[PDB]
Amino acid sequence: SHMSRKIRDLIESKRFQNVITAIIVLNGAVLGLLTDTTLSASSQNLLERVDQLCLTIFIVEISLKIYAYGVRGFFRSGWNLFDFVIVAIALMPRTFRIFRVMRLVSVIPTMRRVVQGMLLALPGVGSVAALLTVVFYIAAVMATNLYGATFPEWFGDLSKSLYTLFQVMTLESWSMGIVRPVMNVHPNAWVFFIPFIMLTTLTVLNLFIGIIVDAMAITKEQEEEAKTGHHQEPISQTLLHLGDRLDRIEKQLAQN
Amino acid sequence: SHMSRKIRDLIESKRFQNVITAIIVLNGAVLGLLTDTTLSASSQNLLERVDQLCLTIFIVEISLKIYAYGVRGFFRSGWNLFDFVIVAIALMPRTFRIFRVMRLVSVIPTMRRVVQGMLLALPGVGSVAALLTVVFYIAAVMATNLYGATFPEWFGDLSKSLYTLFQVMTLESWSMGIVRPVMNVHPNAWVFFIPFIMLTTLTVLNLFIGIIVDAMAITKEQEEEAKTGHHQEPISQTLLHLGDRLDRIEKQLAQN
Amino acid sequence: SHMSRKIRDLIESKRFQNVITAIIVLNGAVLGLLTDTTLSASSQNLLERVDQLCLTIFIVEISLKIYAYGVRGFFRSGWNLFDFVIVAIALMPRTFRIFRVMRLVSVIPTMRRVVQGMLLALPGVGSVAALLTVVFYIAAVMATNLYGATFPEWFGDLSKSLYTLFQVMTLESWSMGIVRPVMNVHPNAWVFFIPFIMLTTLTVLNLFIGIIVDAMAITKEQEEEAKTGHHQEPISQTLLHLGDRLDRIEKQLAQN
Amino acid sequence: SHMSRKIRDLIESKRFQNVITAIIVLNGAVLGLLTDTTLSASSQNLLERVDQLCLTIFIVEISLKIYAYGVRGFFRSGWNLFDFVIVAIALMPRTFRIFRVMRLVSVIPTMRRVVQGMLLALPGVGSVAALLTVVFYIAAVMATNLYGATFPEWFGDLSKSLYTLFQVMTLESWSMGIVRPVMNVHPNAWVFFIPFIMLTTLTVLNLFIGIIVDAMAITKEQEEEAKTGHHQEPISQTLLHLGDRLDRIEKQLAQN
Ligand SMILES: CCCCCCCCCC(=O)N(CCO)C[C@@H](O)[C@@H](O)[C@@H](O)[C@@H](O)CO
Ligand SMILES: CCCCCCCCCC(=O)N(CCO)C[C@@H](O)[C@@H](O)[C@@H](O)[C@@H](O)CO
Ligand SMILES: CCCCCCCCCC(=O)N(CCO)C[C@@H](O)[C@@H](O)[C@@H](O)[C@@H](O)CO
Ligand SMILES: CCCCCCCCCC(=O)N(CCO)C[C@@H](O)[C@@H](O)[C@@H](O)[C@@H](O)CO
Ligand code: NA
Ligand code: NA
Ligand code: NA
Repeated sequence: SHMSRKIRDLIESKRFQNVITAIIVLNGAVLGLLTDTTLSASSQNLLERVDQLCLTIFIVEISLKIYAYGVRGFFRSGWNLFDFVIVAIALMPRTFRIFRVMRLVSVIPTMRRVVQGMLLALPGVGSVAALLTVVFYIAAVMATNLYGATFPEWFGDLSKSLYTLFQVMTLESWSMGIVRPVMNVHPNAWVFFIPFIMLTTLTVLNLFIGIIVDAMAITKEQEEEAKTGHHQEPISQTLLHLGDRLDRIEKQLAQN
Repeated sequence: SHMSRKIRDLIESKRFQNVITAIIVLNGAVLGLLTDTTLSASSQNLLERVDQLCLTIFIVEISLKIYAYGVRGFFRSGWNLFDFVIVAIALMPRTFRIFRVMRLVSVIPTMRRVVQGMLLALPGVGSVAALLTVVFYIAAVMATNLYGATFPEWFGDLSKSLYTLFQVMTLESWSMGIVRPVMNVHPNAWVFFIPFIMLTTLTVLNLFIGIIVDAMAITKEQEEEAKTGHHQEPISQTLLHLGDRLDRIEKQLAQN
Repeated sequence: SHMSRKIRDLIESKRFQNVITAIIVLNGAVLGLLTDTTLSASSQNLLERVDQLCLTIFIVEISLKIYAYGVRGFFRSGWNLFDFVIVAIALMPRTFRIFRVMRLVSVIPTMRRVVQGMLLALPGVGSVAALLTVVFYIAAVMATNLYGATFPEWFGDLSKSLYTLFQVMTLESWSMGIVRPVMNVHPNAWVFFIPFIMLTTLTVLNLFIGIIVDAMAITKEQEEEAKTGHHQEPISQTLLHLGDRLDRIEKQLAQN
Repeated sequence: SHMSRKIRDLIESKRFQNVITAIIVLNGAVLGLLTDTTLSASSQNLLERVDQLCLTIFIVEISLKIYAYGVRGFFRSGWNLFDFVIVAIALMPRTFRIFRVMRLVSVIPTMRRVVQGMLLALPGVGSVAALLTVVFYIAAVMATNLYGATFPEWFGDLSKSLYTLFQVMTLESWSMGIVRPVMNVHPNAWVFFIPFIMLTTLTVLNLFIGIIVDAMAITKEQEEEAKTGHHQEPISQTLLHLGDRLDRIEKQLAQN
C-alpha cells in the first residue's frame, strides 16, 4: 500500500532518527535527575510525567514500525525485537528503567555496527573463553581446599574463591592484600598464585585481543557495506582472481 | 615581494626552528624553577624577566610569520592559530603559563606529526567512545540508585558514581577498597561490578588500540609525504593497478 | 581386524565424545561439591562413589583406545599420554583430583587446538623470556644487597626479592606499599625501581603479545586443516607462484 | 696468519660459546650465593675465589679475541666493546658485579638479536617518547603549583610531583591513595588527574606497542639473515618486481 510506504520513508529518514535519539537522551536525562534524593515532590512528579511522555513516544514509534513492516517483518530484526522488549517491559509492572538508554545503540547505525562487530566476534573466541573458565574452576576448587579453613573470608567456599581469584587475575591487591597474608600461614602459596596469574593474564589478554581484532574487522566491513553496498574483497580473493587471469593468458600464448 | 620571501626563508630554516625550540625550553625551565617556593625575591624577579624576554621573542616570531604569510594565510593553519592563541593569552591579564611548553609539539615537525596522527584517528573511534560513555552513564545511574544511600561517599550522587566507576574501570582498589565493603551490605553487588569491569575494560582497550593503530598509520604516511612528497600506495591500489595491466595484455593476446 | 575398526569408529564418533565430556563435567561437579565442608557423611560417601564411577568410565575409555590403536599407536599422541597419566595417577595412592577437569581440553578438539597453538608458540618467545629471567635475576641480586638489611621482609634474601620484584612488575602497591617506604630510608631508590618497572613491563608485554600473535596464527591454521585438510598458503608463497607463472609466459612472448 | 685464523675458529665455535656461557652462569650463581648474609668466612672466601677465577677466564677470552681480530677490528663491534668494558671495570677498584650476567645477552646470538631489535626500534618511537616527556613536565609543574602547599609529600617540589605522577600513570593507588585525599581539599582535582591518566596511559601504550611491533620485525629479519644470509623482501618490493615483469611483457605483446 501507498500509506505503509509513506510511513516506512518517514521511519527511515534522518529527521525521524534525530527526533527518536533526542527523546532517548531526554528520557536518560530525566532518569539521571531522578537519582537526586533531595528533589521536591512536585519536581519528582514532573520528571515522572516527562518519563511517561518519552515512553508514549516510543510506543507510537514501535507501533508505526510494526504497521509499516508487518508483524513477522518487524520481529525478523534482533534490534527491533530488542526495541520492542525494552519498551514493552516498562508497560505492566524492572526497577532498571535506565536500560532504555541502550536504545541509543539500536537507533544510531554507527553505534549499532560497533555492537554488532563485538557480538559477531564472540563465537570465534569461545574456545579461549572456555579455557579461561576451566582454569578458573580448577583454581577455585584447589584454593578452597588449600586455603578455605585458614582464610575463610577469601576462600571459605567455591563462590568466595572464584571472586578472590577474579580479583587476583585483575592484579588488585593480589600480593599486599591476599598472597602475603596467605604465605604467612602457607609459605609455598606463591607456587599456586604466581602460575595462576601468569596463565589467566595471558589467556584473558588473548580473549580481549581476539575479540577486538575481529570486531574491528567485522565493523569495518559493515561500515563499507552500509555506504557502498559492498565490502573490500580479502587479499586472498584478489590474488586468486589475479592467478585466474594468468591461466587464461598462459593457455593463450602457449598455442595462439 | 622580495622582503617577505627572505623572511619566509628565515622562518622555514632549521636554525630559526632551533632558536625558537631553545627559547621554549628556556621558558619551560624558568617556569619549573619558579615552582621552588624557597627562592629569594631577587631570584624570582630575575626568572620573571627571563619569562618576559621569552614571551617577547615569541611575539617577534609570530609577527614575523603573520607579515610573511598574510593574515588569512597564517590563520589558515591550526598550528599557527594555536601558537598565536598561546602567546596572545599571556598578554592581557590564566595561571597555567607552563602550557606554552606545548609549543615544542607545534614547532618540531616530527612531534607535530605524532599529535596530528592522534587527532586524525579520533573520528574513527567516535562510536566506540560513545558506547563507553553510554555504558558509564547507565552504570552511574544504577550505582547511585542501588548504593547511594548505603555508600554515599562513593555513590551518593551521579558525579560521585561516575568518579568511582572510573576508578573501578582502572582496577584501582576495586575489590579491597570498593566492592568487598559494598558486598558486606549488598551480597550480590558482584553481579553489577564484575560485568561492569569486563565490559568497560574490553571497550576502553578497543578504544585505545583503535586510536593507536590508526594514529601510527596516519603519522607514518605523513612522515613519508614530508620527506618524499608522496606516501606508499595501499596494497589494494597496487593489486588494482596490477589487474588493470592484465586486462590490457589479455585484450591483446586474445586477438593480436 | 574388523572389531578394532568398529571400536575406532565408536571412539571417533561425536556421541562418544559427548558422553566422555559429560562424565568429565559430572566428575568436576562432584569434586566441586566435595569442597563444601558442611556436607553430611552420607552425602560425602555418595559423591565419592560418583567420582569412583567417573574414574572407572575413563579406565574403560582409555583401555578401549589402547586396544583399538595399539600400545605404540596410542602413546604416539601427547594428548593420549596426558589422558593416560591423568587417569593412571588416580589409581595407586596426588590430592589435586580436580586436575582431571583438564581432560575437557584434551577431549574437545577446538579447545585442544587453542592449547596446541599456545604450546607451539613458546619456542619462538624463548629468547624474550630468557631476557626477562636475566633482568629478574640481576635485579633480585641488586635489591637483596641494596635493601635486604633495612627491609628484610621484602628483600632479606634472593627468594624474597624475586617475589617482591614480581609484585613490583605487576604494579601492585609498588609505590604506596614498597618504594615510598624504601625511599624514606634510601632516597634514590626510585633510580632502581622506575627503570626496573619500565624494562620488565615492556619485556613481559613483548612476551605476551609474541605468544598471542603466534598462537592465534597457529590455531587458525590448525582449524583450517581440521575442516578442509589443508591451510591457507602464506601471501609470500602466492606471490612466488604468481612470479613463476610470469616467467613461463615471458619466456614464451619473447620468442613464441 | 694461520695461528690467528685457528684462534678465530676456536672463538666462533659452538663449544667455546657453551664454555663461556657456563662461566657466566657460574659467576652469576656465586654472586647470588654471596647475597646470603649468614655465610661463614671460609664460604665467602671460597666464593670470592670462584668469582676471581671466572673473571680471569673472561680476561683470557677477551685477550684471545683482541689478538684474533685486531684492536680496531675487535672494538668495531658494540657487543665486543660492552664485553670489554664489563670485564675491564672489575679490574682496578662498582659494587654491582652482578651486571656481568648481562654477558649472557652479548654471548648468546638469539638473545643478542632480541636486544638489538629493541635498541634499533628506539629512534622510531623518539617523538612519542618526547611527547610523553613534555606531558609529564607540564603536569609536574602544574601539580606542584596546584597541590604542593597542601600535599607537600606528594607534590611539594618538581621531583616529588614527577614521582607521584609516574605512580598515577601506572594506576597504583591513584584514587584511594592520592586523588580522593587531594579532592577532600581541592574538590575539582579530578579535572586535572582524570585527563592526565587518559593521555599518559594512551601515550605510554602507543610507545610500548611501537617498540614491540618494530623490535619484533627487526629481530625476525635478523634471525632470517643469520640463518640464510638474507631476509624476506617486503610485500611492496615483491609487487614492484611483479609490475616490472608485466611492463616487459606488455611492451612485447603490443608489437612482437
Ligand atoms: C569468572 C569470574 C566469576 C566471579 C564471580 C564468582 C563469585 C560469585 C558468587 C559470590 O560472590 N557470592 C555467592 C552469593 O552469596 C558471594 C560471596 O560468596 C563472595 O562474593 C564473598 O566474597 C563474600 O564474602 C562477599 O561478602
Ligand atoms: C568518564 C569518566 C568521568 C569521571 C568524572 C566524573 C565525576 C565528575 C564530578 C565530580 O567528581 N564531582 C562533582 C563536583 O563537585 C566531585 C564529587 O562529587 C566526587 O568526585 C566525589 O568523589 C567527592 O566525594 C570528592 O570529594
Ligand atoms: C619470576 C618470578 C619468580 C617469583 C617467585 C620467587 C620467590 C620464590 C621463593 C619464595 O617465595 N620463598 C622461598 C621458600 O621459602 C618464600 C619467601 O622467601 C618469600 O615469598 C617471602 O615473601 C616470604 O616473606 C613469604 O612469607
Ligand atoms: C618520567 C618519570 C620520572 C620519575 C622520577 C622523578 C623523580 C626523581 C627525583 C626524586 O624522586 N627525588 C629527588 C632526589 O632527592 C626524591 C623525592 O623528591 C621524591 O621521590 C619523593 O617521593 C620523596 O618524598 C621520597 O622520599
Ligand atoms: Na592497587
Ligand atoms: Na593494573
Ligand atoms: Na592498592
